[PDB]
Amino acid sequence: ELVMTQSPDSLAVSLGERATINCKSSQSVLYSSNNKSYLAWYQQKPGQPPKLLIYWASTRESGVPDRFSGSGSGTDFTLTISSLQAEDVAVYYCQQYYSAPLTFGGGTKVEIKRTVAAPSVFIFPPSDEQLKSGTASVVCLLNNFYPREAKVQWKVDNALQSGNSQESVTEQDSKDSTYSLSSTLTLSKADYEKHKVYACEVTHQGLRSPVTKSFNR
Amino acid sequence: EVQLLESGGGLVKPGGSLRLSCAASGFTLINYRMNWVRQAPGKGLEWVSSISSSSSYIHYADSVKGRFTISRDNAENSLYLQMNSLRAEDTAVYYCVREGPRATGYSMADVFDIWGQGTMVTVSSASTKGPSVFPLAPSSKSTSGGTAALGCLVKDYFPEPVTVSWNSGALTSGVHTFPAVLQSSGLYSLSSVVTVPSSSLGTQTYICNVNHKPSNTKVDKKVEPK
Repeated sequence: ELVMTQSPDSLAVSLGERATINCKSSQSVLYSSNNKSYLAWYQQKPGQPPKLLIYWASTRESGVPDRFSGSGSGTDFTLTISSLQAEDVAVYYCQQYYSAPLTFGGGTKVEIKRTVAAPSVFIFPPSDEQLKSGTASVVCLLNNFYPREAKVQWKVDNALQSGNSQESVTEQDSKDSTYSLSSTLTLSKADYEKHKVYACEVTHQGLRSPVTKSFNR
Repeated sequence: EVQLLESGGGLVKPGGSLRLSCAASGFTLINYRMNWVRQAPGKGLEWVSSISSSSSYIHYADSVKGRFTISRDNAENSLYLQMNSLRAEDTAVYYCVREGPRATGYSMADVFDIWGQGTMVTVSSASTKGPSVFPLAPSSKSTSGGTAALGCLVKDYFPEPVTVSWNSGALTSGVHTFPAVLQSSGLYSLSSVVTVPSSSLGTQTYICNVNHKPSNTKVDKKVEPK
């Protein structure tokens, strides 16, 4: 079974700069006669099927912008995107279609390198609809920041919380290259009413110092 | 115009079975070798099975052998995967895919050049649970400068996926729908937010459309200001 090994696992490149990804197969995929290498590259964007970019190592699919190009032969290949665009952020997969079973590399994640950007912070108290059923979710939103890493800390009545929250981060935005983050504090209606001041404290390299959004109830 | 419309999938118990199907439009199945490829939540791509035009040459990945039957109906321009004796490890998104035109019967292969939207398959002992959809009301505390944030909390559902649209597809700009997170209950929760002009809050109606196929939950929550 051919094993496809991509490198690096992850790559971050400034807009318009050059992104190169590597594919190394355990055996040669160069077919004597036709002398073609049976290797392809695919692009996968969050929540979509892979899209074909390159076949036979170096031929662009119909409609694929010429900034995309593949090189190599036999065992070593590279995909290069000469000038990276915001919308080129995706996971890139090489695949050998030389011998069965057909196999894929583990994928390389291509992100953009932007300048640091501060998050907009919003807080949402629980709905009446949800309180009517004994649960209280408080949602904190960090909108359009960079880099990805941000620290969200909930303080109920100044009491630093833990074990009662989940967060989630979007994939890099395909226009402004930022991230957004959603953190949810969950309490039983009971615990929610035994306190007044709900607070979200955000820490992030775009902020001169931690920022706090809160409310009372 | 040239595409593969997939149906089937969903929740199934271990040991249970499920049938996927794919309909091609914009081209004729007869000419191409057809495959199924799967991708498990968070991981890479795994070829599952292939079927030559005449059904004379059929192959399966090792992990699947004995349990999966691929079949093809050129007249109906359709492709099928019958999955039996399903296991936790078969949980994934399944895509039907067309192999490029240089692929014939038992020849050298071609590239996977056309992919369906994919169908999620979840093999689990747990019964399905539909989400509760709660509003995230825009307020002075979800407002910055001229723009306000509103959204929906889609809470406690199983399994994935849940789809969220805003105003029946009309509203797409500013929309951030977050990846589900697993709670302690072992259920999923997910939230979708949009940012819109504060000015419009009083006049523009904002609705999120939540669909959870597995539990037959179609919810349309209207989100109200202050």
